[PDB]
Amino acid sequence: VFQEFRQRYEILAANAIPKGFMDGKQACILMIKALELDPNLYRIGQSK
Amino acid sequence: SNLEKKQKKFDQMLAEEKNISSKYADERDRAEAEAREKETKALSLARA
Amino acid sequence: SNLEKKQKKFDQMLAEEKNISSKYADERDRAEAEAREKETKALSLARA
Amino acid sequence: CDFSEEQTAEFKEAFQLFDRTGDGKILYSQCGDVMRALGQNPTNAEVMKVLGNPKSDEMNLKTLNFEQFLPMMQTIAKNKDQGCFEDYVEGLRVFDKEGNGTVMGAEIRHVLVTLGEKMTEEEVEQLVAGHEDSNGCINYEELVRMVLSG
Amino acid sequence: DNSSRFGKFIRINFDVTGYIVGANIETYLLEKSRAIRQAKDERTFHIF
Repeated sequence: VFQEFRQRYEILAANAIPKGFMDGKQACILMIKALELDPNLYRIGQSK
Repeated sequence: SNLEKKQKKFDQMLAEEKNISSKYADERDRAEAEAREKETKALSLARA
Repeated sequence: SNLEKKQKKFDQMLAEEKNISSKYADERDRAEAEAREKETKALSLARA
Repeated sequence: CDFSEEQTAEFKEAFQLFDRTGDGKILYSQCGDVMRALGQNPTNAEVMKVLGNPKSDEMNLKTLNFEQFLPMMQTIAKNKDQGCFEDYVEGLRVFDKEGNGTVMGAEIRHVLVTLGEKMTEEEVEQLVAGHEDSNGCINYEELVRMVLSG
Repeated sequence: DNSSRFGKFIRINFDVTGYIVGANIETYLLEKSRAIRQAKDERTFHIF
């Protein structure tokens, strides 16, 4: 789940992820982009 | 993708490793100077 | 294949920089050990 | 020497108090335990600078007198400073999955055993006072605030 | 030669700390008929 993904790995993108409250999937997308993952290796749902 | 990320990382890491190497060289020379100072102190104590 | 052949050079350069860094670390620790030995000597002389 | 006469006397008292096997000289491994009892937190690498016995040293043949002990205590004391509780609890805020300022006891006790240097459950369990009762989520503030008194 | 005549399910129960605190052994209907109507070179229950 997106909140769990962020809370577990945020250290890797803490400078990129904004402090203000929002949909955690945006923060997850920012982190996944910072890691530069190939879009075939993952899929983003509404919760999972 | 992994190889590209690594290529970027190696470039950064080599430059930082040069900085670390330089820091160790400085600390080496500081420890050598300390050794000389305490050697002088030991000789003074022996003479005393 | 091209990326691997390229990364062999970076790996080699980083490995040699690590060798130099390690040599400085060894000399640093040698000088530090010398400092401890002569400090012990100075303390013995002071007690005497 | 940066230590006072009173500190040197206290160290000499400690040196001969934390004894003995039989001889009045302290053992090579046990020396580290004396330094730790004197409230210092150096890594075993600090001892490895002297490198008494490169192999497994059950025998502890590299015994120390006070004149050999005191320089090691000094290089330990001058090694490094130590960070505030915020530097500790940031690690816990990263390890946590609840996002509430506490952490699951069963998970954290395992993590603190596996990561870095190894410790026994006997060692680790004694560090916690807010034990894992009906509530699994231990407040790690109590742990850090207690141990930092040492 | 060691063929089970019965189906079984074991379970072990844990506390909040993650240690064992109890257990249960469920066992289902067994091939009881064979025990007195033995086919060639087949055996009854080992206990006999």
